[PDB]
Amino acid sequence: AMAISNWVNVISDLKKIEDLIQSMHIDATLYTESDVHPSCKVTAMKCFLLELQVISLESGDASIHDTVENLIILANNSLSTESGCKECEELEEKNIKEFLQSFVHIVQMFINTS
Amino acid sequence: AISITCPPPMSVEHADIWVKSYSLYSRERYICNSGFKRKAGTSSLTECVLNKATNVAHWTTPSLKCIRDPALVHQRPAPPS
Repeated sequence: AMAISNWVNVISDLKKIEDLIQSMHIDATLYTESDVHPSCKVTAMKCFLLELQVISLESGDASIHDTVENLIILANNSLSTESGCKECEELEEKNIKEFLQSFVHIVQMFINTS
Repeated sequence: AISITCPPPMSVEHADIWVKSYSLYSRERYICNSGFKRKAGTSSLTECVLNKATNVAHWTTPSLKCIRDPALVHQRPAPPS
């Protein structure tokens, strides 16, 4: 075993969730920060994690839920601050494609390992 | 095994809903009222489902909480009550 940021495994779960939702018809719009400021990346990560739970609840699918659960545990293992940041509900609502693309963008900021 | 349909949805505080279909398995969505926003992490989806013991159907209770728009909590300050 060698040491690799947990966030690498988060991207692998996002890829998996994206693949799994492709069959289904999940049509929630979700709060999306597509341009995270480094000074607010914890606040932004927290929003992504919250909204990810909506994808799971609305899917009603065991595998999506397991994969969301695995992601959130990894991410919380990687967290635990910041000021002047937007609340989640101030963010644009975007479709699931755009949401997940932006999720990948920010997970990538945290591999640095920022 | 009849033409099972759901009754009107229950009210959600600070939300309204316009049902396109009352048929079994129909998926509908509450929408937060003007100046309110879906709380992050909560879902506005409600589904018509079957009490498969009694053959009546009901709308699932959404996890939706509509909260005051943070844009306005900050930029349009106001009393409570």
